[PDB]
Formats: sequence, structure tokens, C-alpha cells
Amino acid sequence: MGIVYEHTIRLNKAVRGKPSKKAAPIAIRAIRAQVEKLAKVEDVRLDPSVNVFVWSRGIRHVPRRIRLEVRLEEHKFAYVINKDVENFKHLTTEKKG
RNA sequence: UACUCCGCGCCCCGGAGGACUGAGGGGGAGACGGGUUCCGCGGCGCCUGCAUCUGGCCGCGGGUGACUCGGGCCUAAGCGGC
Ligand SMILES: [Mg+2]
Ligand SMILES: [Mg+2]
Ligand SMILES: [Mg+2]
Ligand SMILES: [Mg+2]
Ligand SMILES: [Mg+2]
Ligand SMILES: [Mg+2]
Ligand code: NA
Repeated sequence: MGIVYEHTIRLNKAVRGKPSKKAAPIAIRAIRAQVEKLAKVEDVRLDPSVNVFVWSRGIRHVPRRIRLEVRLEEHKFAYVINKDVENFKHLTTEKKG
């Protein structure tokens, strides 16, 4: 039926309080949990594009913000895609389909 | 110093990303010692102080070619015989 979400996650907020030597894997787990909360599902599959974006600065200094693209797919699962944006000014959740 | 995503599973394999050993090497080869640990196929009963679909583990088959490389010859420090 084509239900697609658009959302941004603050990655620097999700690694507050954790050692910097494990920033990127912690960010991956935070992305998965937040997506499960947003899509009301339990099976989240991340595209390697978001993985590349998350690791683009090494293991310590993750990018500050990321804009995601969630498309829902009695066996429902969410597929997440990275969307590249020029700026995050005045960007909020959009619900399409 | 260290893993992550997807196929597929933190540990096997593949692709993509991120790192490390840093030419007195966690590289490439020999002497001594070990003695089949080497290779292919199959497997997880034991072991692989977590797991295992992995393995120097278990089963079945294979594998080392010299006129020119080394030993066999010479003699050293020595040893033996007379
Ligand atoms: Mg270095
Ligand atoms: Mg050799
Ligand atoms: Mg072998
Ligand atoms: Mg054996
Ligand atoms: Mg010769
Ligand atoms: Mg000869
Ligand atoms: Na690689």
C-alpha cells in the first residue's frame, strides 16, 4: 500500500555517556531501536548505504545528523534507506502513502 | 587499539566500509627440533576453557623425482688404533 516515513536522527545525542572507541556500533544499535519505535515493528533491515554513512568518519566521530527513509513491507518488516540532504534546517517527520 | 551492514550466523565464506602489524614485520624463506601436523573429499561423537556450519580435531583416499643443490671425500680442535 506504500506507507513510507521520513525522519531524522541526532547521532551525537545517541552516543552521550558512552566511550568514544565504540561510537559507531552504538549508533547502529540506536538507529535500530529508534526505527522500531517509529514504525511499530520488530524486524528492521538496514541498507549498507546507511552503514557506509555512519562509518564515514571512522569509529569515534560519527556524523551529527542523518535523514532516514523507512518503508514498511502477517509478516511485516521495515527497510531503511539513507537519504542525502544538503541541510537539515526545518526538517521534520513526513508520512507518505 | 576493532569491528560493522547485507547474503547468513559477534567468531566460517563473499561484497562493501572502517582499522591494525609498520621492511630489527603478526611479511617471504632456511638450520635445529617435531614426525605426517602437508593436499582433496566428507563430518561434528571428542577437543577447539563462549559458540561453531570452523579447525593443526575425527574418517577415507593421496603426496617428497637431481651428472650440475647438500651428504658420501679433505683435514681443524680432538678421538681411536699400534
Ligand atoms: Mg599504524
Ligand atoms: Mg618452507
Ligand atoms: Mg591443513
Ligand atoms: Mg588426525
Ligand atoms: Mg656441489
Ligand atoms: Mg653429489
Ligand atoms: Na574488505
